[PDB]
Amino acid sequence: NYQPTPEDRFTFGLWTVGWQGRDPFGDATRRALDPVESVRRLAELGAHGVTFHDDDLIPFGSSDSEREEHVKRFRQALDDTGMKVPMATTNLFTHPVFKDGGFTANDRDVRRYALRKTIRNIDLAVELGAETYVAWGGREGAESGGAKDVRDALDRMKEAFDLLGEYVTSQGYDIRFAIEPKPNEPRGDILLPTVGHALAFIERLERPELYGVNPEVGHEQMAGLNFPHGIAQALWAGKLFHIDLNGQNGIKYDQDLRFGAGDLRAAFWLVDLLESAGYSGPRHFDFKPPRTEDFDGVWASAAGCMRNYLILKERAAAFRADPEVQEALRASRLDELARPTAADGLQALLDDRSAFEEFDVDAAAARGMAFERLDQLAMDHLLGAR
Amino acid sequence: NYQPTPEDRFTFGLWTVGWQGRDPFGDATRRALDPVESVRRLAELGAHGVTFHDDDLIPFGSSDSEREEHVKRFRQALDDTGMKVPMATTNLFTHPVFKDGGFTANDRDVRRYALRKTIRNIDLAVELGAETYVAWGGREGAESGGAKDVRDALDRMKEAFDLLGEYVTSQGYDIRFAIEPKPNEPRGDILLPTVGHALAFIERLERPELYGVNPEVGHEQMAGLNFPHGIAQALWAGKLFHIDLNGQNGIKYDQDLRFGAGDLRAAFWLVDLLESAGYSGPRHFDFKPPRTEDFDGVWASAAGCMRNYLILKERAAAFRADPEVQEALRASRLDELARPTAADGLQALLDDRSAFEEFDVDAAAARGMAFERLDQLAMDHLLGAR
Amino acid sequence: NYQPTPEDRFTFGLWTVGWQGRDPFGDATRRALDPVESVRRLAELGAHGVTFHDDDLIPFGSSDSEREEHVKRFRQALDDTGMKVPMATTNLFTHPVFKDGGFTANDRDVRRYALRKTIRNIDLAVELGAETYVAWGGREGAESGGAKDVRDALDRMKEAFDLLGEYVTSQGYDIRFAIEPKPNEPRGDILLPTVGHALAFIERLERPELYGVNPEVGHEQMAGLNFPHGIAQALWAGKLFHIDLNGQNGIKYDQDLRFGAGDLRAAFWLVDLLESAGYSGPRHFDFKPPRTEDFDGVWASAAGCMRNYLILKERAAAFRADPEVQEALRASRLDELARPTAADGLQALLDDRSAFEEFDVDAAAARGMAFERLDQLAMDHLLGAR
Amino acid sequence: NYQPTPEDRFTFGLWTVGWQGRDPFGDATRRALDPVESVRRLAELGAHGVTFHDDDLIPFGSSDSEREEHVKRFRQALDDTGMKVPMATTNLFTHPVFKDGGFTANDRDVRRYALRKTIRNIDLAVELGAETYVAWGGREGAESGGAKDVRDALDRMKEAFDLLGEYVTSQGYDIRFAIEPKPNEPRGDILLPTVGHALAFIERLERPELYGVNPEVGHEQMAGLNFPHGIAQALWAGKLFHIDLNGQNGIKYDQDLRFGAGDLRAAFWLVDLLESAGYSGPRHFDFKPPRTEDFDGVWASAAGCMRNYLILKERAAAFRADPEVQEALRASRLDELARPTAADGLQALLDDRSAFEEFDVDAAAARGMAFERLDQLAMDHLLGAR
Ligand SMILES: [Mg+2]
Ligand SMILES: [Mg+2]
Ligand SMILES: [Mg+2]
Ligand SMILES: [Mg+2]
Ligand SMILES: [Mg+2]
Ligand SMILES: [Mg+2]
Ligand SMILES: [Mg+2]
Ligand SMILES: [Mg+2]
Repeated sequence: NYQPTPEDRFTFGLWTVGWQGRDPFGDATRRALDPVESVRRLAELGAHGVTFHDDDLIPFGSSDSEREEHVKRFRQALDDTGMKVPMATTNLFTHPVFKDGGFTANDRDVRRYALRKTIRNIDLAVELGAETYVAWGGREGAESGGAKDVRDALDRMKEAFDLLGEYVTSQGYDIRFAIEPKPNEPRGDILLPTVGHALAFIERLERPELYGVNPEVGHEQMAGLNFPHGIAQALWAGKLFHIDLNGQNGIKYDQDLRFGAGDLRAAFWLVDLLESAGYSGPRHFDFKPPRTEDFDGVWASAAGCMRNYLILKERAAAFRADPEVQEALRASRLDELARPTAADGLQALLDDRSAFEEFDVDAAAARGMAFERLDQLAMDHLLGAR
Repeated sequence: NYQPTPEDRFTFGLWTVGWQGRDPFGDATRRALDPVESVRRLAELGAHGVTFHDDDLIPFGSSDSEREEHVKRFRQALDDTGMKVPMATTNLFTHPVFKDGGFTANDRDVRRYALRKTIRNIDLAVELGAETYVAWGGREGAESGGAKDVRDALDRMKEAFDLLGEYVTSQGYDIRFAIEPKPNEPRGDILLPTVGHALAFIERLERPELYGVNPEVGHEQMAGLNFPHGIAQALWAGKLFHIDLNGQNGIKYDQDLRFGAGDLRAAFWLVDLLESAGYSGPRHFDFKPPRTEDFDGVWASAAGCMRNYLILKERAAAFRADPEVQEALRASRLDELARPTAADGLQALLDDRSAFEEFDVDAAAARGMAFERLDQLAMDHLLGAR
Repeated sequence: NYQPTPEDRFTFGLWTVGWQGRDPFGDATRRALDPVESVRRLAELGAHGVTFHDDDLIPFGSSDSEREEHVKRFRQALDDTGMKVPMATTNLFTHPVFKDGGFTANDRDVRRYALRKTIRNIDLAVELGAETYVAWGGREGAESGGAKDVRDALDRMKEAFDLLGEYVTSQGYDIRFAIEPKPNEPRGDILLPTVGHALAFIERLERPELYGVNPEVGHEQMAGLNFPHGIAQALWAGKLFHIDLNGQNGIKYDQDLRFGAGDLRAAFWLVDLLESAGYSGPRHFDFKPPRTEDFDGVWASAAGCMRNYLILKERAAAFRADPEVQEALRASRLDELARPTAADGLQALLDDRSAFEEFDVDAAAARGMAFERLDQLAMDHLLGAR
Repeated sequence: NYQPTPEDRFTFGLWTVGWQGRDPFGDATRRALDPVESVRRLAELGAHGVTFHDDDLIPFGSSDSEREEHVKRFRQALDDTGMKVPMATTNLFTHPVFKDGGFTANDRDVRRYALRKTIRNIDLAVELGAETYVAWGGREGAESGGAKDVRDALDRMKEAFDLLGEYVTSQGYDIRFAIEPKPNEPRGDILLPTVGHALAFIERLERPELYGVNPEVGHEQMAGLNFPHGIAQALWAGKLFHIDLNGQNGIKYDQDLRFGAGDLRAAFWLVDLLESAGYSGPRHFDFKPPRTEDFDGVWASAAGCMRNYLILKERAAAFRADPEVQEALRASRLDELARPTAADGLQALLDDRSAFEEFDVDAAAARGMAFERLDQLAMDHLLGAR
């Protein structure tokens, strides 16, 4: 009954179910989880794999001998369970040294340290089989206007990503990069604040084919943007390498609710789009079980992420298969939207008197779009009323 | 006393001072202005020029003989005053035929009509000397998820802009295009909702060098974004072709307040950036005198736009010239941000033990950034307390 | 099949289905509806009744003879259909004379005119059988700080409502007033911007028992507030006299989508609360069929409002009746929330060593709240997955 | 030069300058401050006094002997410096036991513990001379709809505040309560989310004269509301007992910037209102020096709070004293707003044919309000351009 299997490609960060509940105003409400026990419990729930920051897996400051022991234990749990590691990332935000950023810190020696910390984890990610390496520049930004010259900061950001691309190509690694945007928090404003800004920045890198985006549901909604629309533009550009699924109730702090919570209808249209477009990457959940919960509530919340995806997948598929919906899509001229405006070319358009001189503007204006009937059919399908 | 001259390149849309005050809940409070009298009054205030939609200058449905008479009267007022016309645009949003968009309307015949209406005004813009042609896709979007397949819509949007680029290059016109983003209103969500989304889309056009952005202060702030940061990314990409200046109080309907109203400190950092970066284009005001005002209040509001720019220009210049500010910029390491992270290259970085193995992470973390002293110096300069 | 009947008490404003589609950027897309034909069509759909502004029913400036004819035609349509008129209101926002407000306009003669226009429609409302008279102060507010002394404005607002209460009590009318809050639009900020501000203001009126609130879904969500929470506080205070149902996608212009659109889960919790608390007033829809629609889409949208309420009513009732949900409510201690904290009194609490000196704070902190399992049960019920 | 003195009544929470910089994504960047050294440094800066949570001053779990020692050291620093303690409050949010709230936790034993923890600190506050006791219900709320029955929660909230009022009156204490609203964070939605909701709730308490509000600049702006307008309604109701001053850049996480940062023009209108209305309470700063700063930046940020208040005070006073501004206020009819609408009474209004039958609605509509000239005079004064 809406039961996930590893074939559904559901993945979770170690930092999600492992979040101890420490927020800006309160201490942790849960003990720390051993990464090995997280891998085991997620495998029992039907997950496909896990993801990690370097500092989730190897405590900061560990010696190279303790580091090998932490990786050894982790790799044994992966072999014991069949879990994969499709993505990894770097923590360039927790340690106080990163208080003004990593790649765009004003201090040059911090920027060089940030790059070396990243490169070391790229080696580990490749060793564990990760295909995508995510960068979330959570500290790249400012609280005040004079603290950061943004043109210089973008130069430094481009320099850092170009160097990472030079590193992976010189090593022969088969891994790609995905930039994860966020508009604000913990900085007052964060550089590359939306999917669009990240897509535009990638086109100025030396090797743009190596970079895509890792959009997160809640982050685009923190700017009041339509997340399915932003995902469509990422897919249109061929840049949706990875995705972070969760829930968010509007414009406020980053809630990281379980997927399906927050904006339910946006979750429906998101799943409809991902499945229609044939997205084949991981369905990754970047969420936080609320700090009200004990460990039983943690695993219930994680199970809820996958359950809600599978319910929405079923409802979206029934919606698209419904002959009455297919009729309504034609009534609203979705078929005409897919046809070229002027495949006959510019000169034919200019000579076409039916396109302007003899166009009946009042008759075209009187045509209703029938969008409300279509949207109520979508509502009926979502609610199981049809 | 903070008096503008045409050398300041202040420009106004005919639709700004000519706004009659009709909002979603109320009738017009002011009579219509003759475009000729708007040109005269703006010239008296010290403006450099005006901009127009086709339908601002030539009433919709006019015959080709009435059309020549409207252009004739307008051109005579420009000659009488010395006013320029640096930018023009198309109205693809007022007439009911555009209720589902122009370039991305679901109906193909509307899309072809939208292109023909645009091409006709491009010819007129070139005749009047405009160097930039703006596109604001105010109706390109949706209120519901199934009404618009966004990948198909982006195909149609790219097709339309590619055809416009083919037209201007085949005619030999010396004009460039600027896309004006807006996140919402009048559609529930608008395609290309921010500067970033517009910049990313331009890189997929056939002739990207012909297209840039026309960002508007209030529109990026309707998504809660930092407008100076977005302008910096546009300048970094070489794409700031034009700009719309106004004011907005946060995330709500598009207010189009006079420039300097709304977020005053963002206006200060904006002017600082435009002047430091040597932006040489028009300082265009897309604002609406509130409908509480009579015609005396209209011209007072327009004068206020230019006055506030010139006051902020003076304060920003004093800020940057202050030796104590220059000292504080070095104390916050703005100078180090401008220097390459690794001009020595990747291999040198990997072999540099001071960048990781021997990096003193606690000593670097203890360095304060001194951002608050710098920001209070900026506040003191803005308020004239220094 | 989810078919409304007049017993469901669904009502619609004449201005809702009659909205012609004129928005800040576009002309009307639909012809005007005769109020008589709106009454007939809504009755066919299963509505209980209609509501009106004075100017919806009697065009502004009508003579007293044309006024009687408009009322006569309307009353005949009500008799022909069985439709009721449970609520009426005044248009104090469309005419330019109200550009700075009605009750709080700076000009005293406008304030007196606003009161006389209101009193005249109260007489008509009582004649048609209305039990609630709504006030939406859409023009009471400001775009700038010095334009309105808010303490003086609140004095004038209290003066106006006190005079209306003196009028209805001296006439012996059995009608009550409901204030409808909105945070902004069309003014930059509107006085009494939320349910809370309106509730607080009512307690300073001379006869507070005559006044309550008419909250609107989308308006509280324009401030990012939780609409079900605000309704609960209104019910707690005994002040929910009326309600406006619609949909809104977050913090932006007032969309007035059909009910069920926008925040679907908030609509579910709203219906759960209204039905559990025994709200017996009208279920009024203040919505706008999008201007993309023709008249067939108008009535489809109106039918969708009622359909979605009835589906959500069914899902909320199944949720509350589910024994497993009742078990989960006890697991989350909703039962303990309903019990007094200290029915034993202050002195008993102070002497109770188990409340502080001997309270085991670590054992209580370790109790999980089980909120996520409860919320997934609510999701399963909403989606019909259970 | 804009130098504060204790006569300016500037106060700071111990938790403000003492914030160690630990945010949801990062560790502390500053060592803990001894409360004694904070008192000394603030006195040197010109502060009037300090405020505290119980747990700021006495570490949680301290024995009654360590508790007396912490109070002794604190009282000696107050005597050494002349600093006052005008306000105190309870920490009912940091410890995990409060994860579902204090006064409205679902668990009854937690609610009783929360009351006992509060009462103990009220005794201490009275001993230190505090006149106001603040309650910020940061954990009172929910992330999901079924977790909290809000009517039951408001019953529990009223019960708790009624018991506190019974306690202070039975002890003969001369102290009043102030509720501090916040719309969200750390809970998904917080009960009593705005000034208005708090004002309305106070009117249902048994002894309403004992309770007022402690509004915070940034918190009302997290709902996109106009903070000066909300303060005016609090003053109108006679309920502004205390105020929290800081800065916030729009709708996002609670930034707690130094006062004057964020919305500068709202800070100007706030100071204008507080000084015009004769607010005599403490000017309290609830702010966080950004975690980018070292201890030198902490004290620079604190000094900036007071400096910006004094600059804005000077500019607001010059604005109101300017004869040209006084002329413009009369031109905009601010004088008429202060005069009663109908001091002649209801019957005189009904018989006044100039108020309706013979009112010239077109002549009144044509009057411009002259708000834009007034607002540019306010801008000129704020910027020192006049
Ligand atoms: Mg997030
Ligand atoms: Mg993420
Ligand atoms: Mg605008
Ligand atoms: Mg514009
Ligand atoms: Mg509305
Ligand atoms: Mg309404
Ligand atoms: Mg705060
Ligand atoms: Mg506070």
